[PDB]
Amino acid sequence: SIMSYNGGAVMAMKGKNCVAIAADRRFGIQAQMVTTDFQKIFPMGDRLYIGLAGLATDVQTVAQRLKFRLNLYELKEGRQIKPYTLMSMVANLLYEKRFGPYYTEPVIAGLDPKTFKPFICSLDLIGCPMVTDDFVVSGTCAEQMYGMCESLWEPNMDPDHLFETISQAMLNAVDRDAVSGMGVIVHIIEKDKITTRTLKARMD
Amino acid sequence: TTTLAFKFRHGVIVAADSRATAGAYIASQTVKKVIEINPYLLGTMAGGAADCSFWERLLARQCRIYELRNKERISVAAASKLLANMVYQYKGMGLSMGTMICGWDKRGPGLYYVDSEGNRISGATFSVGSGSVYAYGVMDRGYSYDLEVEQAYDLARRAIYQATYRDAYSGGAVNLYHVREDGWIRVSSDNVADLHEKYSG
Amino acid sequence: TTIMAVQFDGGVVLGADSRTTTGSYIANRVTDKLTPIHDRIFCCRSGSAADTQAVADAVTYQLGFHSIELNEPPLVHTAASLFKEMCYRYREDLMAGIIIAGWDPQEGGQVYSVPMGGMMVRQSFAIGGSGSSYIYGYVDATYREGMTKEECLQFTANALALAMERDGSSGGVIRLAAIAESGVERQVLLGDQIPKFAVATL
Amino acid sequence: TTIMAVQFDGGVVLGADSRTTTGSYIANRVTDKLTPIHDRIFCCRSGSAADTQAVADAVTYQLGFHSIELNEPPLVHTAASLFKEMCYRYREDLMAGIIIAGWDPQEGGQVYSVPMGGMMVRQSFAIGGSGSSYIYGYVDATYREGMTKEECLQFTANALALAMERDGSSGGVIRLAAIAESGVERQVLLGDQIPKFAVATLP
Amino acid sequence: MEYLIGIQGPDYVLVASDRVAASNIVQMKDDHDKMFKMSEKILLLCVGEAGDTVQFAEYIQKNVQLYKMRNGYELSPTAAANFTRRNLADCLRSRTPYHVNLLLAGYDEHEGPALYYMDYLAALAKAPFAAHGYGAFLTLSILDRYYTPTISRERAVELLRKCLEELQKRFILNLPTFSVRIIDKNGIHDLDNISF
Amino acid sequence: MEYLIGIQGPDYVLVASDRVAASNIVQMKDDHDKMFKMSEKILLLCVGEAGDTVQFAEYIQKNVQLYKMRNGYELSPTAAANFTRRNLADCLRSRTPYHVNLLLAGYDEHEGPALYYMDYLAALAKAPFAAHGYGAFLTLSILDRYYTPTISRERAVELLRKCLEELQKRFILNLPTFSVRIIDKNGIHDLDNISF
Amino acid sequence: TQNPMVTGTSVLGVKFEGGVVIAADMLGSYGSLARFRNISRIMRVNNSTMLGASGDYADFQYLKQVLGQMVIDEELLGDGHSYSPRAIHSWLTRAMYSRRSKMNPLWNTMVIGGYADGESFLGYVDMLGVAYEAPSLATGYGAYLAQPLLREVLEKQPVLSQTEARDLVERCMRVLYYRDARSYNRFQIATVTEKGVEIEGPLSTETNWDIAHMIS
Amino acid sequence: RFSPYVFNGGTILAIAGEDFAIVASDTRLSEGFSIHTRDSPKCYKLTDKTVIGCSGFHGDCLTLTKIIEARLKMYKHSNNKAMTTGAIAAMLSTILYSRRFFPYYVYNIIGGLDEEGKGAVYSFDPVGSYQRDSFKAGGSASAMLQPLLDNQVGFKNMQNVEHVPLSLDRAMRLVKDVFISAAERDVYTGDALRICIVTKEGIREETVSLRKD
Amino acid sequence: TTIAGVVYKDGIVLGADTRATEGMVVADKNCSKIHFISPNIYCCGAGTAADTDMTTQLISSNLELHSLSTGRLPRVVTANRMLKQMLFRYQGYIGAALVLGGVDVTGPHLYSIYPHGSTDKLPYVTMGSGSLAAMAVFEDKFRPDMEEEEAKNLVSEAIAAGIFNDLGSGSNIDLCVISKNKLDFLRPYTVPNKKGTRLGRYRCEKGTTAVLTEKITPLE
Ligand SMILES: *[B]([O])([O])[C]([C][C]([C])[C])[N]C(=O)[C][N]C(=O)C1=[C]C(Cl)=[C][C]=C1Cl
Ligand SMILES: *[B]([O])([O])[C]([C][C]([C])[C])[N]C(=O)[C][N]C(=O)C1=[C]C(Cl)=[C][C]=C1Cl
Ligand SMILES: *[B]([O])([O])[C]([C][C]([C])[C])[N]C(=O)[C][N]C(=O)C1=[C]C(Cl)=[C][C]=C1Cl
Ligand SMILES: *[B]([O])([O])[C]([C][C]([C])[C])[N]C(=O)[C][N]C(=O)C1=[C]C(Cl)=[C][C]=C1Cl
Ligand SMILES: [Cl-]
Ligand SMILES: [Cl-]
Ligand SMILES: [Cl-]
Ligand SMILES: [Cl-]
Ligand SMILES: [Cl-]
Ligand SMILES: [Cl-]
Ligand SMILES: [Cl-]
Ligand SMILES: [Cl-]
Ligand SMILES: [Cl-]
Ligand SMILES: [Cl-]
Ligand SMILES: [Cl-]
Ligand SMILES: [Cl-]
Ligand SMILES: [Cl-]
Ligand SMILES: [Cl-]
Ligand SMILES: [Cl-]
Ligand SMILES: [Cl-]
Ligand SMILES: [K+]
Ligand SMILES: [K+]
Ligand SMILES: [K+]
Ligand SMILES: [Mg+2]
Ligand SMILES: [Mg+2]
Ligand SMILES: [Mg+2]
Ligand SMILES: [Mg+2]
Ligand SMILES: [Mg+2]
Ligand SMILES: [Mg+2]
Ligand SMILES: [Mg+2]
Repeated sequence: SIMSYNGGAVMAMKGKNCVAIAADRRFGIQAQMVTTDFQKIFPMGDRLYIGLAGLATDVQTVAQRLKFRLNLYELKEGRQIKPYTLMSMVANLLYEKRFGPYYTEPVIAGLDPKTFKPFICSLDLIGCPMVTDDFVVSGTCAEQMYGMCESLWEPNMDPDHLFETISQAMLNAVDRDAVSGMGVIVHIIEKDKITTRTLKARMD
Repeated sequence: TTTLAFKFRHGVIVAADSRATAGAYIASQTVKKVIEINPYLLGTMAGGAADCSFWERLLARQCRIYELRNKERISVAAASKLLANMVYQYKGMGLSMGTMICGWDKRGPGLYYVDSEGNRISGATFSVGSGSVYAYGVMDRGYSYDLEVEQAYDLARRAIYQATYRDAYSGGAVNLYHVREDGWIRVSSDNVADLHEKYSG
Repeated sequence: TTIMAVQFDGGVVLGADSRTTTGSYIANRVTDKLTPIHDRIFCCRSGSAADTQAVADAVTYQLGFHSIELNEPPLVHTAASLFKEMCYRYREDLMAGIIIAGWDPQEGGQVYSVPMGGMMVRQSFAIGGSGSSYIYGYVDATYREGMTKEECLQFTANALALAMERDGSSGGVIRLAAIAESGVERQVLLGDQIPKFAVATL
Repeated sequence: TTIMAVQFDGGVVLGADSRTTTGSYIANRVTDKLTPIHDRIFCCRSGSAADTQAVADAVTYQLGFHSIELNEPPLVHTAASLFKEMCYRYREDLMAGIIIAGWDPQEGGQVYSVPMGGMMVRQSFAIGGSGSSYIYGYVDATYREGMTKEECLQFTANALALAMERDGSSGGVIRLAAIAESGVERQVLLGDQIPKFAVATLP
Repeated sequence: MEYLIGIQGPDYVLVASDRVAASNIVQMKDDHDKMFKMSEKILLLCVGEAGDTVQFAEYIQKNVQLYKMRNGYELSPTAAANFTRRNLADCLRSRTPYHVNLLLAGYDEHEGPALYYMDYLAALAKAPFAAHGYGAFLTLSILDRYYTPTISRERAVELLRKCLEELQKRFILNLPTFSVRIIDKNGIHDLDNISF
Repeated sequence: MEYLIGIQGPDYVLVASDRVAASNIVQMKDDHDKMFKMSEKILLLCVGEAGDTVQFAEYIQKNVQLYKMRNGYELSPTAAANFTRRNLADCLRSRTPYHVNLLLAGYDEHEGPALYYMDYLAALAKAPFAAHGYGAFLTLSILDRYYTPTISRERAVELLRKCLEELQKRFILNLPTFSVRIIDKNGIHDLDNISF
Repeated sequence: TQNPMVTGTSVLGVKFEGGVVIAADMLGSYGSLARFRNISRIMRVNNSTMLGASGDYADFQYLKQVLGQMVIDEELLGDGHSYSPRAIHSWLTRAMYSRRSKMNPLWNTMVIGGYADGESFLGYVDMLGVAYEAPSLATGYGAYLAQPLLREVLEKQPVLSQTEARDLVERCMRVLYYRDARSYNRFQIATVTEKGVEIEGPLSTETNWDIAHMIS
Repeated sequence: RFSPYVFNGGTILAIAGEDFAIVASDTRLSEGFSIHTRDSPKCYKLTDKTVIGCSGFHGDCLTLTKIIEARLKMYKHSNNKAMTTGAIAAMLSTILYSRRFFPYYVYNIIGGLDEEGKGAVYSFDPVGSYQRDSFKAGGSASAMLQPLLDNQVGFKNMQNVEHVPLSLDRAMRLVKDVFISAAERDVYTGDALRICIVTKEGIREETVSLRKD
Repeated sequence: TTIAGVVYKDGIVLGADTRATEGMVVADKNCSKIHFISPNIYCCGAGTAADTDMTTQLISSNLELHSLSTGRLPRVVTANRMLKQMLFRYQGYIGAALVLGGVDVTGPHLYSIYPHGSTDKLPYVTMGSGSLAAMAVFEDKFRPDMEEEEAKNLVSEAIAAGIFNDLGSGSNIDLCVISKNKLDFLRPYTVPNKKGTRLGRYRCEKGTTAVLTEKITPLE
């Protein structure tokens, strides 16, 4: 499978007035770990991040080309992009390649730049958007992630509880997946700050 | 999987990881990949889990029958050859097994690599499994026939550990054994997460 | 599918079954496979539903424009030639077995077959689709030169009924149309109105 | 090939075309596809020439021996069952579409189909072979309960003539046989004797 | 089959590459150089399919040199690595993909030393050390075992030598000689070949 | 991948084989022996598919030894080569073919030295010199160039050394050491390994 | 069988208070050709058990032969034990699995209906030896078209009378005739109760074609 | 190309306690995009002390469980005692390996009491590799269940948490929760959850409703 | 997916389930499958999700351009032609299977539209992997000229039949009712399925997760 060549996992999760996004840190090629600090989550705004799992080369290309579009959008418009509008921008970018797609399935997490309402979504590799009110997951251990998220997530969690839940969902999910892990990074997004943590994690 | 074994002045060190996988799904972190054939003989497992466990258990049965019939411990050579001859018949049928047979007999410390392709070879050191290439690098840079016992334990432990780090299909714990003239002993079982804390560039 | 058309003196009769299938699922049990191309020119469609609808729409367009430019009713032979041109040109991308039938003031009632591959031949009567296999013998034995309109309607309904009984891909209702100078008359045979032949019990 | 058989009160009528093909070469234009299996039991053969000849010979042998042992004429149903047993057992290695028809004193005139795969079913009339596709409609519209022998002969000849006109794999002469308590009557329709229907030329 | 290795210390990057050009069962050249000088402080090391490797490496080289001529200063290692990446990725789904695996080594006046790894799919990763080829399978664990971020240049040449000795011992291919170069604040230096 | 070579002089046969056992990209043993003693004056050198090579060589060896025990004298080299051939040929269209390539070297009291070549198809040819393996491609012309039928044993060891040096220079695989033995009227003698 | 030849389509089954009813059309199809229009695809096995079969009709005939001979053999003993519907279902399960495991299946999917000791039995067996019991069953296109209707009725009312089960089967047979290109509007209904096994037919469903005039 | 296999779905779980074992399964039996029946559990009682869960191809589930049943009676007849949990597991390994070249398409988990009365779980691959576990999920939703069990029963990836023994009442809660979560996301897992609790008093059964879509 | 539509006395009722799957895993529990075309025309989508989304959005947009220009409410025939000619052009590679329903100047019209570009105009239609279950309900119970509430009952029963008998379908039933006088977009119409409630609690307190590194970045 093309999507398991590099392995990898991302997830996002919604709390009261806050969102969280997390990713493993492995860059590998089939069985071989090549590096353990590979970036998969990218800032698209002060309170808006995109996480990409899939083929590492397309993770990078889609992040970059998205950034190109977004920068042009922001310069032209008065303003910071809305979360929902970023989703659409990304949907359009992916579907342009409907017949030879990028092999990446992004998640977006953010707060509205004016209202600060929480937003999360994911898209498939051809740009079908899915907005949810709880969590989204993408990568080679999607099933593991679904199991953790379905069991742990609760409505209206504060930043501290959201952090614990996303962390435990990620760590335990990736620990059942041979080609994800080597570290987990987590960003909590609040009105007034971003908190970025790497977790203590298995390195096998 | 990563397994290794080496002969040295004080016997044979045998070490393995403990991960099993079904595709990229981790099915277990607690597999015992060192089989106790008798108190003087160990076998290691890499490849197909069912194939290794079945055929090494069958080797154990046969070594025991041998001992009852002949009134003496089977040699390392003979045990390895019994396994080789059993699997030879199945070549081409998709058995997947790479084993080290490790003991101490009247020729002293003994070590043979045996696999489902039909190889059977004696040697000083071997590593087998998807992580073997990583283990070979560390093992080879540290190996000597005149290693002290504790230096030898350190080498085996570290080599497997490094393999777990690079190889997606190796992990869990390092299980280490020492074949001495009066029998093998189980030396240690160390979780790779605890070894990471400790090590060591 | 089973499709059929028959010439009589002053016009034509067309018929079709009404079954659309994907695999052995019936996606439409009352399909209208007889499609008007101009006031007195129809096509009967068999093969691919998508291909035949697209081709019929395109020919309706071409023929309508041609007819306005000439300021006269189109020839049935012209409608057939337009079908043929498109079905021959794109024979490698289309699965379409067509019968074109109608009336015009120059040549009267006419029936043309455009089978798969895109050849075109005028016939006294034509049959097509998967079910037509089962009625070659029937129509070869029953056809008579000089049938009336009403006899052509009966002949067509009987033939289609026999085909529908045997072909898994044909069934439903029988749709008939008669075309003549005075216009087009359409009808449906359903249920008990479909001609019936006993299954042969010992 | 087109083969056919029809029950009437007191017997059966069987018919076949006479064409054997390899590819589109006619290797025999006057093949006899109606083969006697016992005194009053025939089979009509379609599919593989080699397979059907081998199977017919084997059944003839089995039925002949059975009949001597019982010291009685065989049942038509028994001949059919023997064909079925062999065509079912060896269905993966045979290409044989058979009609068994005949007369016996117990059940009279009978027609059995043993199509490819080796099922067996009794029928009022049966048709088989590649050409049979083209006459389903014809026979469904024309069959009448209670036909006489002579009507069954006419019905059979007409059906086969229609099939032979349309099917590339059927042609030649029509071979007919009538079987009844009084015996077997065989005949050939050839040339102008084959029922004729005009090709429908334009008015 | 081709071997590349890079080791990045606090103020230098050390690189090496085998010197074999092979074909079928023969070594056809034993002094082959797999390194391309892009700028005063940048080496591209390139392996992979015949024809694609030189054509790709030289295109990048000429375009890096062009940037210097147009602008009067050089691309940084990072900018050169990203330029290399964009070209490789942009060709991946084209009519002319390049089947090449690369290391890019460089020294920047302000960022210090850098080592970048790229595969043919054009995934780019910065790394403190890295290697390409089948030989990487036997040497990366030696690098994990002994590398430290403050490794001195004399010890990096020793560590390199341990890797190359491991290929002699354990690898099935005859790779008897290697090109060695270091990049630092004063540019690119040729070291002696390591031979067996 | 495995190299065998044989050189027959007036009253001896000299043979050599590589000492590598390889698997995938790694040499797993560097002192492997590809020679089997069949009798006091016969060596069988066997390469090919794993499992088949040892099973086949040892079956032959045991049967040759059995002939000696049953009969009180040994099979001649020729007779052993033909026995070997019958077995291989008889298995060729069976359920259990053996994918092996072989040299058989021997000294007979009455016929003198003999070298036989056999491939996996079981074609058997006597030859004054021969070789197997990819390495044969690079060495057979060296033997054609310099062999004579009266070559002395000292010169045959030198010629052997030229062949093995050519493998070091030109062959893509790492074959650094070779077993060398000579057979004459006094039996089988181990010479020093030729190593690099 | 590697390649089925003449085949039958869906078989339906539903349990009712005091019995079980199964239904199957009387068609043997040869590809798309409706070839044999008057064949029974239902068998009376013994007094308590009946069987319906989809798939290759020659394979069904062979099973009929084998199973019919087994009941005769058992009746010869006259010892007070008879194969229950459950036992027949078990035997069938084994026979199909065994044939599957020789890579030479009997190409059928079957519905076994019975009544024994005051309990209704309904069981399914396929060509791979997949078997189970349920209050209603439908093979082939029946699984998609009939079974949703059967289960929806059975949820509102798990216990059906005989005449309710029978009306429900007729409705399903109608839908099958509308939507399955291999069906035929000539079928049998077989019922098993305390009194034994009855097979009725040939039956037909009324049909409505009003939608032909609503091309809407 | 007749295929002798089909996937019929099913999720199995077992948990070893200090003096109990749980074996649980959903009751849905599927094929393609269809449901065969909503009432087909995947657990089978072997002895008073041992239950086996089996999912995968149902044709093989049925055959294998019948073979196991016959072999238990054979063992009892020749050895004059019931097979232990451990002996059942070792036997099953060999039965699975007998088909190494045409495998039973079955995932097996054995739950029972060992010879000291302690909970025992054995988990298998289709060709007979096995080992003893503290807990294990198998089948269609195994990848959804296992991580949660790792975390909550194994206490993995948690700091500053007391590693208490697993009570029956907490294990039950876990079991119900993980299945309810699997039924959300695995299309094959649904209808009902069947739980067997093995203790020294015998085997008792609970059933809980799950989503039907 | 199970999508369906019915023509009733005074309009159209469209229906759909809300499950989307990726493999045999539920990806969305509450997917919206009934798409806006114009104020008087809606379109249910089954098949590849990105393709149903993009195709209906494009046609809705081109139809908005059409109506802005004509000053008139669009016709259902128009949406049908546009969708079919596009899907034909793409030869079946746009995996959109659609149920298109609306009410225009000529009254109510309902079409099913297939990926290769064929369409059928019918008084009741169904699409998706649950389409046979939903069709069986329609064949069994549809009547011409149903009243509004009867037609809503029938479409929800048909969607429910897909939800419960098809593994590709699930979660909620959405309806859309379209008449000359009214548009009722009923999302959800019914919630026949629900997650069970959680028996244990896994509320992991602060410090449970060990942390290697932290960076706070304050914002405005
Ligand atoms: B190791 O070689 O990576 C390991 C050694 C064995 C002894 C555990 N091998 C595996 O993990 C290979 N996997 C399996 O054999 C296997 C197969 C299947 Cl079908 C299901 C589960 C497992 Cl674990
Ligand atoms: B008839 O040739 O059997 C019939 C005639 C058409 C013109 C109505 N053909 C079919 O039913 C062939 N079916 C399809 O083209 C089809 C229909 C549907 Cl609903 C979806 C896919 C396909 Cl490929
Ligand atoms: B008929 O089915 O078209 C006819 C009936 C047989 C029984 C006479 N069959 C054929 O003609 C089929 N042809 C052959 O089997 C054949 C004939 C010859 Cl001469 C050579 C090879 C073959 Cl395969
Ligand atoms: B239904 O047709 O089964 C449904 C309709 C859509 C509109 C929700 N289709 C699916 O659920 C099929 N899945 C997807 O299109 C899909 C594909 C991919 Cl590659 C990734 C995500 C999704 Cl959500
Ligand atoms: Cl772009
Ligand atoms: Cl362990
Ligand atoms: Cl022994
Ligand atoms: Cl050896
Ligand atoms: Cl060490
Ligand atoms: Cl149409
Ligand atoms: Cl045609
Ligand atoms: Cl046609
Ligand atoms: Cl129909
Ligand atoms: Cl002829
Ligand atoms: Cl005879
Ligand atoms: Cl036939
Ligand atoms: Cl036939
Ligand atoms: Cl019939
Ligand atoms: Cl019966
Ligand atoms: Cl239209
Ligand atoms: K029909
Ligand atoms: K002919
Ligand atoms: K579910
Ligand atoms: Mg992991
Ligand atoms: Mg690892
Ligand atoms: Mg044959
Ligand atoms: Mg190229
Ligand atoms: Mg072999
Ligand atoms: Mg559902
Ligand atoms: Mg097309």
